[PDB]
Amino acid sequence: VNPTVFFDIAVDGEPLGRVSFELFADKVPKTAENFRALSTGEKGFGYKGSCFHRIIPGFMCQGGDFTRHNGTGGKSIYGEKFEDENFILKHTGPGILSMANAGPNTNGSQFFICTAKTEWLDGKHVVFGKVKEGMNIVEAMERFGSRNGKTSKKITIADCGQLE
Amino acid sequence: VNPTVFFDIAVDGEPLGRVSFELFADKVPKTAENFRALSTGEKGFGYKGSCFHRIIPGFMCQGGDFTRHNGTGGKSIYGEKFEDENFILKHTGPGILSMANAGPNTNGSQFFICTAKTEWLDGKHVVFGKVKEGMNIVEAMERFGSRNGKTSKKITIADCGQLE
Amino acid sequence: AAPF
Amino acid sequence: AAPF
Repeated sequence: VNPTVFFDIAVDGEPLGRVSFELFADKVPKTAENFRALSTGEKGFGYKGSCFHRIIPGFMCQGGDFTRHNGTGGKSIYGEKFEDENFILKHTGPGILSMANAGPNTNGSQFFICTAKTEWLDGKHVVFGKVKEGMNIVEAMERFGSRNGKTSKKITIADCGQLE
Repeated sequence: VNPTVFFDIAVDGEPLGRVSFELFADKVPKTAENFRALSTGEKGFGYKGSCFHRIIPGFMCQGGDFTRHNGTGGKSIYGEKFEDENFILKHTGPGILSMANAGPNTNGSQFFICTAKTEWLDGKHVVFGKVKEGMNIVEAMERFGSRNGKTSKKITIADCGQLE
Repeated sequence: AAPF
Repeated sequence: AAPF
């Protein structure tokens, strides 16, 4: 019933590990379909070969800008941006997958994986999934980031797709 | 030349200790004066008897609402709320005394003291001072806050004034 | 309200 | 840009 997608992560081309995500399509369906479809690449464009452009140790890893590769772009499968579906789920801990945005109703394709409890984000970013397998791969990724987000090595989504 | 003001802190009436601040009047003269004037009580209203209402350990201690005491009040010495003077100074570390607000140019009386380096706030809050002595008191205060900021005990500015 |  |  709820889709599961994976990401095979790479640090400058060396394979690092697989993170897999359960998308809560039963509560945030339109948000979950957009991450699912961008992971499969079935609509022609997507995450494969994009990188995490902003990694802040102890906060979150952000990625998903496949058009401009630096947080200023990305687009959804419904157009460039769409509404905040709802705020049922909250940022309760590491592994929560939440939507990045540029204020309300500006969701595109950028997402962030929390590596800590970030309750201040509640009510401001739609949560739509959580890490299933691979959280120590997300944790190891932190080491390649910095206080301001700049990463030291290129961290890419080498491959991604749907598992179930 | 740069004013030095102080706060004697008390946890539910039990005196903890004194913190003293250097206010960078040479770079932010209008913001520094607001805080000095409110520390002495010379205009008839100010900080003595007010509390720190939001303490988030490893982030900051926030206080200065002496009208509504919950974080929805405060008033400056110029008539409720003034403009962001400038952003010369950055939130470089523990110790930074900075201005809380509700967006640009809403400075009243609420301030926060950083217990961490909070570079994400630069350009959004005016920095105007630093703990000159008593930084371990500011750390001891963190013991009574939470992830969301609620304190467990009543933390008050028992007395305040100007030293130099 | 801020800092966030 | 967000989360902040």
